[PDB]
Amino acid sequence: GGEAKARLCKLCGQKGHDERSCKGEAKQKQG
Ligand SMILES: [Zn+2]
Repeated sequence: GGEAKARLCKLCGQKGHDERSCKGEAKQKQG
């Protein structure tokens, strides 16, 4: 069941949530 317009997570690749809501804030630093 599901009456909502939303595609699978682009970072998790699962059904239920999305990348926009997924925590996509990683530390991008050289070291
Ligand atoms: Zn995700």
